[PDB]
Amino acid sequence: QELLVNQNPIAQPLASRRLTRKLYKCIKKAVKQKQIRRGVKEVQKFVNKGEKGIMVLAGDTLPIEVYCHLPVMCEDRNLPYVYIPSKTDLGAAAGSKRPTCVIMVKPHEEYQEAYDECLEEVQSLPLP
Amino acid sequence: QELLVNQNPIAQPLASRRLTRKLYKCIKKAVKQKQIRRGVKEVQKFVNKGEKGIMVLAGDTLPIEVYCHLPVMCEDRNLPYVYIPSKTDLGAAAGSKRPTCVIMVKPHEEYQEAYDECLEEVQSLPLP
Amino acid sequence: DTSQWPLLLKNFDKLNVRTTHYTPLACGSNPLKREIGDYIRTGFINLDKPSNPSSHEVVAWIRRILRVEKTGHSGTLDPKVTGCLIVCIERATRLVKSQQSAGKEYVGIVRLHNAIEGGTQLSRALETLTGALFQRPPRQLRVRTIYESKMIEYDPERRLGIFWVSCEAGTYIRTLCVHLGLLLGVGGQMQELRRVRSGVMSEKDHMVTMHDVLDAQWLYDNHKDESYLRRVVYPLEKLLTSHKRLVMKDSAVNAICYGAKIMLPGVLRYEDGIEVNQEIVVITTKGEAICMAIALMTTAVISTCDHGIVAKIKRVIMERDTYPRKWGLGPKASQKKLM
Amino acid sequence: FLIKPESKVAKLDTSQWPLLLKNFDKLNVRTTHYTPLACGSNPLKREIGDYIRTGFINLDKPSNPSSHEVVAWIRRILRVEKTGHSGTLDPKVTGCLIVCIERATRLVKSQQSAGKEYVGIVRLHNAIEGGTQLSRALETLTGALFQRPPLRVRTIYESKMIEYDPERRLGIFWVSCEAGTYIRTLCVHLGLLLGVGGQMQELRRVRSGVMSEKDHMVTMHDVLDAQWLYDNHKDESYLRRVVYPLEKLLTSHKRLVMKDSAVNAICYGAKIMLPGVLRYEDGIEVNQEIVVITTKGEAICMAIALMTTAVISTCDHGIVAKIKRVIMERDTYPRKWGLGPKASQKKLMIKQGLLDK
Amino acid sequence: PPERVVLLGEFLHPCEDDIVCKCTTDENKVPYFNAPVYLENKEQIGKVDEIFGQLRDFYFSVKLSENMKASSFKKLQKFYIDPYKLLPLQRFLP
Amino acid sequence: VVLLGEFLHPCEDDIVCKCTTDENKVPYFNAPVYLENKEQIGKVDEIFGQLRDFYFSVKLSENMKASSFKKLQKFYIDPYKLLPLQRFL
Amino acid sequence: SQLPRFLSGSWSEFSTQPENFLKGCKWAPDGSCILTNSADNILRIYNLEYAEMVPVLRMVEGDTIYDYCWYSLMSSAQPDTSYVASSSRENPIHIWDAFTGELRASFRAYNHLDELTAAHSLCFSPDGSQLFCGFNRTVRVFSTARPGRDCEVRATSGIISCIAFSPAQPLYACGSYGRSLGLYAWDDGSPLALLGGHQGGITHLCFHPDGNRFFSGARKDAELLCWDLRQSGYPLWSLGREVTTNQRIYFDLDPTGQFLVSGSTSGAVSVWDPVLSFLPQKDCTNGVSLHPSLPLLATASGQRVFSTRHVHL
Amino acid sequence: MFLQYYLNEQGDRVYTLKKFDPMGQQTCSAHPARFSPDDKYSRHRITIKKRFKVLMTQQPRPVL
Amino acid sequence: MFLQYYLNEQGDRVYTLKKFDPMGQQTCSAHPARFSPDDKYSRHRITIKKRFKVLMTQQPRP
RNA sequence: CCUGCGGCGGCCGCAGGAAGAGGAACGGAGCGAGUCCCCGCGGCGCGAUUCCCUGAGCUGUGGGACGUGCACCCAGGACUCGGCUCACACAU
Repeated sequence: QELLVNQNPIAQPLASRRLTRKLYKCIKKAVKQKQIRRGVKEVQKFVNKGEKGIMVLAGDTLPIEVYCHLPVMCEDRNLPYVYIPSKTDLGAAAGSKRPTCVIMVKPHEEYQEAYDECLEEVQSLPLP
Repeated sequence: QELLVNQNPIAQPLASRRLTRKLYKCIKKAVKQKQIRRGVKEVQKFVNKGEKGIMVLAGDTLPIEVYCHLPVMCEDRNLPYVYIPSKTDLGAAAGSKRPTCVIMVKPHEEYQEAYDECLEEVQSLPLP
Repeated sequence: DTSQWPLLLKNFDKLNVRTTHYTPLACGSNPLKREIGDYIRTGFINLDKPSNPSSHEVVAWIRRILRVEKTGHSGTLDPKVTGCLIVCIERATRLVKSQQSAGKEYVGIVRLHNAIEGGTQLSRALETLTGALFQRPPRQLRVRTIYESKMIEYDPERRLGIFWVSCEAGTYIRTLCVHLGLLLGVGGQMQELRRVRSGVMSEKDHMVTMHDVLDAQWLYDNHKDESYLRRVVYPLEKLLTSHKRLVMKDSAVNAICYGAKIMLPGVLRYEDGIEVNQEIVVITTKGEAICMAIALMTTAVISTCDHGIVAKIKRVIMERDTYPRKWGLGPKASQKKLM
Repeated sequence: FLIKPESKVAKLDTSQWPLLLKNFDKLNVRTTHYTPLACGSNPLKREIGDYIRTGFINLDKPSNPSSHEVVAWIRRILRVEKTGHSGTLDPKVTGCLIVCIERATRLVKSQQSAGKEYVGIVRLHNAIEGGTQLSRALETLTGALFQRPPLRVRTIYESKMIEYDPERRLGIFWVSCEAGTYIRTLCVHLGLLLGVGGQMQELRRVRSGVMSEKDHMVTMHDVLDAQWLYDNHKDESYLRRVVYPLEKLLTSHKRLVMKDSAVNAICYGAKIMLPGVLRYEDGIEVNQEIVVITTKGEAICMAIALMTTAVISTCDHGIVAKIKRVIMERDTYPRKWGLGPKASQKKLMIKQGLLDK
Repeated sequence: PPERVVLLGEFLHPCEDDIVCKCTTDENKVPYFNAPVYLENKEQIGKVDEIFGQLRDFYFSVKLSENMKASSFKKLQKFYIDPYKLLPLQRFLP
Repeated sequence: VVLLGEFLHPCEDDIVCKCTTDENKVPYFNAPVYLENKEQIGKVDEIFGQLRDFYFSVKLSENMKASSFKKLQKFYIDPYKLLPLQRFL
Repeated sequence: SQLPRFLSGSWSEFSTQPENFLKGCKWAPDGSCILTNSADNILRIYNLEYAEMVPVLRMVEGDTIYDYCWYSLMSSAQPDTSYVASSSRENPIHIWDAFTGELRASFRAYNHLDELTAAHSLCFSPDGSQLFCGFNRTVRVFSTARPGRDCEVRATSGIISCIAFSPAQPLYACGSYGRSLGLYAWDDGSPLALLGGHQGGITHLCFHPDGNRFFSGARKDAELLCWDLRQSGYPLWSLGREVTTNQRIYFDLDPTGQFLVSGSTSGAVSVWDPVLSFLPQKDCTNGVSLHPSLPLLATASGQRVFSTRHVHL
Repeated sequence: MFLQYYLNEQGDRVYTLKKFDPMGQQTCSAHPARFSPDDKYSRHRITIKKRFKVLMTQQPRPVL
Repeated sequence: MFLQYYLNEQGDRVYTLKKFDPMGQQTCSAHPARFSPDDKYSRHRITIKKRFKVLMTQQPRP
């Protein structure tokens, strides 16, 4: 995994060699606007009452007790989710240098296409 | 051979490759008239009282306890009998779509020549 | 080579020893080599119930094939359910109450009335139902546990679903399928059913169907043979192999079968991990069960003391007078009568 | 098959029985003639009711709040009556904390004064020659020293430092110290002796007496999850892996095994009469602390040793020990002191004066 | 009508001509069977028929009186019960 | 006045001295340290090190002699401000 | 009737299946659209001159469909009368909404042991307030408002397979696979007559806008019987057909009651008052339906094999 | 009846709703055969079953 | 917080301040997760933990 | 005098208790009766024109009509007895 062997034991399903790069670029073109969510404190309160979006999770956070309650929060309203390998790079793609564990992209302002593209492809990934 | 390797362990003697065909045609030319017996309920009760007929059996029925009593019923009165490969096809040759397990052909109305042909040939098949 | 000896006498070598002297008797035999007159008077069968008839009927037929007088069963299946049913003949009837209350397993099929999204809407509505539930019985409302679940296969063209439920004795699976529908927003019913476990006995091993309970008896009657019948009936000492073992030695055995509480001078070997107020099985030196009784001393007390009560009998198995009365005749209790 | 009579002697081998009743057969024996009763379980296999009445969590410490808070939380979750802890930790450090639940409380005092271990980070203002200096001069503080809270005396048995990084000027240390010690003030002196000026950045407590971290250390979410699990599924499986029984802390002492009738007296105020003694562990000396236990394996109390072993093999009557701290409830077993050979004589208004205590 | 009423729970999906509800009453009182359910302002809409789900947060469902529909009701509304007709959680536990 | 302790080094604002009395006796908090010349050059903030021979730093009273002293020179204090080491053990 | 012009055909949606056939066709009671059922258990609705016809609505159903029916009134004057009722093998009675095509109501029927039983033959009342459906030995009578589990059972022969009402008087009739016709009162539930008849099992009934005449078919009986009610006698006449399978072969009248039409299992199409044949095509012709306003007709096709859709003039 | 099964490598029942296996052999019903308490054909069953060595008796003995 | 660690051959904690191991795996934080006295997500944690056999019940006993 | 609990190293208040460490059959079993718990729109075979049926109505490894006989609806646990029977047992 281009030098990536430090995974959690709860990190299924993973992303493709490129499925992630696609998401990285989508996150980038979402950052240009105020159309994203950062940190557990904010995803947790947004996705409670309405707030439809799409969530990416880091794949090497320890201890796992920091965000174990998220996948089931997803299942209870039927959203999608997916794990990416590193948090060093998710922190970067967001526009900071301190890494993070969870991010949420939402339906865009205008173009919607790559967003709609990665939405409907992530919904058919092998059952965890 | 011929994609039928799902046989009971009690399926001797068999009908080869052309024998089956000949009996199939005899069955249909018997179906044209009221000269057949279908179903265990009917074969079992017909062959206790005379009825000098001929019996063919399906060769992939499970569980075997449904028709194990017939071969011995045959020996005790000296009739002949024989197993054909599939039951989907015996049900077809009768003129239905739902399969059956046991069929009894009898002496014909118009005194068919063929009815006497395979009667006299199946009576020399290697002892089971 | 102690792993291979039969029921209730296997892996015996791993027990704590309290003495190693006594004088063997004549009476009794193993339960395996026990005679046919009574090897059938103390036995059970692991039946695979057929479809159409009731369950007070199947036992009624076994009570007229094998000529006996009493029978009992582990649970109760409604007509048109199949699967494991355990029946007991004569003597074994006295172990009915601890089989009527054990762990069960089923396998079912449910029909959803309207359509849903996919396989996952059902997997989750199943996950939701686990732990104590309420269930009104088809009388008052009551509570019953559920230990697990699963979703095996859904078919969308007909809307059929298959599942596997581990549960507690007394639940209902006809009512579970109403609920699994009523929250998914569409509706439901139960189509088929099949028990696959009762107590210790699975459907994986030692299972037979009524066409042997009627055939072995025929064979024995007509040709005086038993090798086909002692494959269909099994002895009591096979369905107790998870309780805790205590070995009493000879001349004590008839005492207990008359009713006298167990006493520490007679004990010969005891099993590690005994606790106060818990059922144990007291066995002879050959493997026969004498009774089920309630311990009164931990397994460490027993390693200190010299005398006194070590159980009180809950219910006794053996036939009153099988062994001979050898009691009142020892270093003490003989010297009490000298008074 | 049958099992044969033989003639040779019989034996036990009890080198894996849980807690106290382990290697039980190696205690010297005195008598074996008595009557045992049917009250009071093994220490592990109690019902879940009274398994938590006497028990202790080896909690790991979160990072922001203060010890008193932690403890009140746990006491609210499990629905108990009162709790106390092993020794106060400050709101910015983490480590071991041995929370005793409602009857283990009776031996908190013996916990609070017990040797401890620490690991931490020192931050230096100005630079140094290098880590080989801090290495040499943390050896200078070994033994008995002064301190006052940031003028009491403390002592320190052993300490080492691990590794240093000159660029950010931070260092690591592990240390083993007495009870009550102020670790914060150790850094100040470290700086002053260094000649730069130190300060405390990070601190974590490794070991709190006998319970270390390598042992079964449990975090704080667990004590809520397990309670909920037992609450909704009727499963007690989880509740047992967190709470242990108090008899697990009392296990490097020496043992004295008593008779089932001379137990409900000691739980009121009475001495350790010589008659009521069944076995005793060789290796006792005078004026020590020992523990007295039942045949089953429950614990009665801890006490002071008067007679050595050599004396206690050979006697007529004596007095064996006197109480220090009592653990058990009062009326667990029934009370049976009014009876017996001598006491019957003495009550019948009869007195030779064979001897008095 | 009853004297007063208390909060029983919120609304969710309907199901074959009947409505499913989540129960959010104080403590965990569980209702009688065939007990009238009232609206907010003392109006009657039906009865209780089935009770299911886990022991703490259990659901229930209503059988409507004539004149009602599964379309009249909106998301997470609130229905109210006569407070005499509740039963303590305790008589259920051992 | 009697010999209290001898200079070792200056750590930022304050120096460090090694208690070198005749008998191991410890001072009080905030005692004004003298030279042989009767005038207070500081007082004593704290002590540390083993119970047998201990170090103690002196704070300076006035801006005076931030860097005047040699790295083992002698200082003094009145004989009222001591106390027996026995009381601590 | 002079060899009706061939104006249209579907023969395009039934193509993706290995084997497939139709099971009738029915005009709305006004003229708007036509209702079709086929062997993949899917209902389709068509709307009223050279290209292939495509439907506006599809309904998926599940296993197998024993019946269907247009709501009693269905006047498109007002919206909430666009119903179509349906029955299946395990499922309950459904009521679909004929504009958007999403479910509106259900009407389940329960045993004497609380399991569910499906229905074989449903039919609405004249005033359209009730719904009658027929079971193994009985009929169950739901009301149209207040749906759910609430019957009003009436007892009795064999499976009831088709119901139909009288135009002008209180009365109804029930046919069964027990080869008998029951005539009962509309409100009470007394058998007012019980008449013999065919050789096979009954599969359709139909009334005449007079209120006197009465017509009925059968499953393998190669004939079609006429009756009368002013005279409680037995068949007055008899006609000829051909039927060599176990399926419904529909037939109908026209609004004023002058002409009758039948179907058959060779392909040809009877006409009577005896008139004309007019072959539709070459396969079996089941299901034949006449428009209530203008002269028009519709015929379906299909049979088991051990496939079109036409409109004529 | 709809329930079907087929054996695994380990020799335990795998339940399914289909008509063939992954490889393509058939699947047999789950439920057992019918039974009546007065049959008369007990002799016939034994000697046929004997002839091919699949009666209860000629199979290997269990491990009790 | 700065403290990091990684486990040794006999499964005991080796503390350090770096960010990789002397072979190249990452290092885990020392301190535990934060806690609040009213959580409400206890069912979510157990449901997940069960599914991957990571719960404490399903590991071998000491 | 000793222990336990509490209040502010020690003092104060309240409560429990007077400690010689007993007993190698005291208190059972198997049955019977009574009160509670548990909890006949069916099932099997025969005769009748091959008794009809490959439905679109599940089903021929069966469905149904007409005459026909046959078998089943227990067994367990708790409490009480103002019952019967056998014992009253420290295991050489």
